Amino acid sequence: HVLSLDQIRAIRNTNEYTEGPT
Amino acid sequence: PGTVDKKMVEKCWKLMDKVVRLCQNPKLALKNSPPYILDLLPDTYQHLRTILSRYEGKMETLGENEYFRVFMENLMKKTKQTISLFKEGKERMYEENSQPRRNLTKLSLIFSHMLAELKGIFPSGLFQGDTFRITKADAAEFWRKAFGEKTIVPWKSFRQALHEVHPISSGLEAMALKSTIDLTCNDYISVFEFDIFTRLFQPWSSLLRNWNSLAVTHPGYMAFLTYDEVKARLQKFIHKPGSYIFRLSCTRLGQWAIGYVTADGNILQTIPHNKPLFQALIDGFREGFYLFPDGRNQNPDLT
Ligand SMILES: [Cl-]
Ligand SMILES: [Cl-]
Ligand code: NA
Repeated sequence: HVLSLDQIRAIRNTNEYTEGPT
Repeated sequence: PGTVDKKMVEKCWKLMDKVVRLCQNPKLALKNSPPYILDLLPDTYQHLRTILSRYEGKMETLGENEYFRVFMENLMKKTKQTISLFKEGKERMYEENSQPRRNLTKLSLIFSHMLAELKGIFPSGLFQGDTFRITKADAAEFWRKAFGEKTIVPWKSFRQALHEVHPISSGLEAMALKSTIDLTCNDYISVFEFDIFTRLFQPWSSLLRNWNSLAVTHPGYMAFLTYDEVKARLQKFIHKPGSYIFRLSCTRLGQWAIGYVTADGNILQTIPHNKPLFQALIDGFREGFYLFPDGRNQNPDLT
């Protein structure tokens, strides 16, 4: 089953930003 | 751009619904990493629902707003472009590294920038573009002197106003500047786009020199690249620790993201805090982390 525009609720995964090396 | 009426929004929602349906094809293997079109278009739909609900009985007012007319025209144009991309790309849509798939990634980034802009101008669904607070004081003074309380200006007008304070050296430099600042790819400059650019390339006092050093001539700079594309691009340098590239963060607009290969064989990405990009790159070179921009043996000297 394919979801419609108004059925989807965002997952909102985040990419991994890590601490600076310096 | 035409007046926005309910009927125009309805048409735009139908086009977005077609894109969301195309992008649920399992052959695509779309990752959920920002920018993710299956998050962005539903979020854009919800924010437009919110705006429309706040302007119940004030639709003539909303439909005449200049920013909103430009935004809706561009959203319709970009969604039709995405539908056409699938139609013309056919089976090439399903090959990682095909040109049609790179185009879809770039469109995902544009949809992300468009949503961020819409939320910046219509926070809570009400138009607040005229009251938008520009982050860098010297940049704010420029915008208000040249454009007052305007939210959006055509690129040609922006180019003229900027050149009076910060001369642009050439036609080709102007086109590179447009490519950098016009994140929604609509031939207008919003106060939101202006805020992003002047945060990225601060200080204002040397704005275009900063941009020339960090983007125009720097081999490490990657325009319109996502987190996952940075990781993919650095893979070939996994045995060359110190290789690095950098780009606009997509989820923290106005901030930089630096990707780099460590001596342990990790490909990491970091957003510098409490130091400008110039200093992050200088310190990172001195300390052995940011040595080989896009894997090249020579690194620009930013000191
Ligand atoms: Cl301001
Ligand atoms: Cl500044
Ligand atoms: Na723009």
